[PDB]
Amino acid sequence: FGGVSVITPGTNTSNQVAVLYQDVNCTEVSNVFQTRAGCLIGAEHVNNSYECDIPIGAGICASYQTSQSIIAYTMSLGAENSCAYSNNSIAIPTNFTISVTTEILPVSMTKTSVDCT
Amino acid sequence: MYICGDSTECSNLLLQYGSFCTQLNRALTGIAVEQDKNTQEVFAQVKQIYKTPPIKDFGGFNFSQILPDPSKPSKRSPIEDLLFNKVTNGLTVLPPLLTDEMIAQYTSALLAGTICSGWTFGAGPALQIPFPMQMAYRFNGIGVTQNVLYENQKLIANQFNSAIGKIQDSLSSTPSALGKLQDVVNQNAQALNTLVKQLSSNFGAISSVLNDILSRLDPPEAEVQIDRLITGRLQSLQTYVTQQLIRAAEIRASANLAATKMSECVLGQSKRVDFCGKGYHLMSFPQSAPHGVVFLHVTYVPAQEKNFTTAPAICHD
Amino acid sequence: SLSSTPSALGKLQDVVNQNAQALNTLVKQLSSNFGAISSVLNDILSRLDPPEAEVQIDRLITGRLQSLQTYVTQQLIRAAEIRASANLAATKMSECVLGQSKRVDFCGKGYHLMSFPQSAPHGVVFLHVTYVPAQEKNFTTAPAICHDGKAHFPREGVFVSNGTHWFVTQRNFYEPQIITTDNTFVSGNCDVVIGIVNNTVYDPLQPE
Ligand SMILES: *[C@@H]1O[C@H](CO)[C@@H](O)[C@H](O)[C@H]1NC(C)=O
Ligand SMILES: *[C@@H]1O[C@H](CO)[C@@H](O)[C@H](O)[C@H]1NC(C)=O
Ligand SMILES: *[C@@H]1O[C@H](CO)[C@@H](O)[C@H](O)[C@H]1NC(C)=O
Repeated sequence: FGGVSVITPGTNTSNQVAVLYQDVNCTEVSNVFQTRAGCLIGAEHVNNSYECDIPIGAGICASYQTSQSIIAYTMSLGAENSCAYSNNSIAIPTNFTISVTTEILPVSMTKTSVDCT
Repeated sequence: MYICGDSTECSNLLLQYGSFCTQLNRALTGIAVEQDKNTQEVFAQVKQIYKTPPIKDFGGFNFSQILPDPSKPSKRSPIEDLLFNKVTNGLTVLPPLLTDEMIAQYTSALLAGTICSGWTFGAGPALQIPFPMQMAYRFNGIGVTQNVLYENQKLIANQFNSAIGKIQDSLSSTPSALGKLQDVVNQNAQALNTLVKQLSSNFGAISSVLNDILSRLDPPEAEVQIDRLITGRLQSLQTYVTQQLIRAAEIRASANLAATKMSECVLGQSKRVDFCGKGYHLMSFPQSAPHGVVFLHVTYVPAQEKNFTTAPAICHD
Repeated sequence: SLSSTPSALGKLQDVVNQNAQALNTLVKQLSSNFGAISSVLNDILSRLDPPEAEVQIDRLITGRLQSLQTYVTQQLIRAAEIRASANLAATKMSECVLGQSKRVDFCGKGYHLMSFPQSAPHGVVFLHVTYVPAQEKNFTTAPAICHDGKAHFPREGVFVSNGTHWFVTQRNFYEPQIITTDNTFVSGNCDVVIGIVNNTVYDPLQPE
């Protein structure tokens, strides 16, 4: 009795969709991918990891990629970097920049009143 | 399905009520989304993954109990392994977006960055620094000179390694050490066991089983008994969702506090008293735990004192 | 960035949309029967004899009251969420607009310099100005320098080497200076510090 979810690139991108059966095995329900989050039909699974676009669950995300189709993948967590630990060397800035960022917070709710009668 | 499972007549009566099921489904969807936002905000604070260095002895400091153990199927630290081992109708449970392995990977990246870059990697590019010098800066941050750390470097490293071993023994020894997470799990388990148990009540109906009402009574009476069951189940779902919204708000507040502690103490040295452990804060290390985060707070605490006579100033010339 | 990316302001739009949906839902509930012969009170009163109408009206009363209590409860919870957000915004206003915060990532990524408030519909937007390192170089270092048998430590800085000479710099910006008795302090001998490097320390008084 699991739910059915529709995964779409969006109306203004493509009319192709993938359908996720949240807990139904693909044997009970052609680009049919069984995941820990359910049976995903219509997305093509690839080995390459990408930044998460449309989340599915359990580490699996989907996106619309190049001919064009919906691709299912295990999400990338971040860029790689070299820790480069050394016991005799330090990295020190030689130049700097000034960065300005934006933080947006709600402060108030629309004030309403409802007469019970 | 909860109110009118496998019953066309009940569903048809349920459609006479307003959009209660839509509101309940939206509330639960919103909660699930918030839970994934909470996980990302607490753990996905740094979008660059740092590798574990090839060694554990950084200036004499042994980090083998906090860094992932590559020899085990689960790429978890001994402490994370212990933390995971200690914590254990129309109802569907959705998986998290970030798996336990992904959370462990974020924790590992944070530990690698802290060990080789100190707080620098959390406020700009990562800049490599020798660990004893990172500690020297952390000691200066609490009003202690660099000579104290360097002259006592072996003593400090030994105290640190012993303290970590004590953490592993303390967590193993006390069943209640992780009580907060078990309490969250138990409260949600009770909420669902209660919600399921509500289906067995009559609520004044001729029978608690919808199929008995349908098979025993003609529609002119069956609709009345069904309406009684609909009222009982709908009230039970509204109560459940309301309690879930309140608990979700509590969890959100906890996640916000955890994210604040992560960014202020793991990615920096905090001067806020008792914000990150008792004593003068030196550094913190995150560890993943089921449905939560464990912070190891490393602090400087005075150990021995002597009484001296003092004066506000010296008079000379 | 704000002009070209409308999703940037999603946090405020969602609050507006959530309250709009709640009000529309509250209105929509008036069209439901809740088991009554009609959603309109006047149709029940005109179609049924008083004692029958009383039952149908009481059923509609129960349905509408349940819907109104549901609305109020979700408004109380959402209001609590807004209160928490407003308290965070006030904290940031007091600590970053009216001061220089030392809390990491409290007011922007990088080291905090300043912030500026801006008014927004049903909220506040903070522009956080931070100092961010842009370029870096790797230098050889040492915890202390050994000179005349004593150990020299920086007073406010780090000792660096450029491959042939030792200099002392500030920690957050490369600015090499000659290592002197004014830039460093002396504590202990050359035997205790691990990794001490032999180097000259300049005494400004010796030439004069
Ligand atoms: C530092 O970076 C800025 C970037 O705006 C650049 O204009 C400037 O020339 C750089 N200066 C040095 C000394 O690297
Ligand atoms: C670190 O400690 C563990 C035991 O806690 C030990 O097995 C390991 O050899 C130690 N490593 C170093 C480098 O001291
Ligand atoms: C280090 O700096 C000094 C002073 O500028 C200079 O004389 C020397 O050649 C430099 N050495 C290297 C290896 O760059």
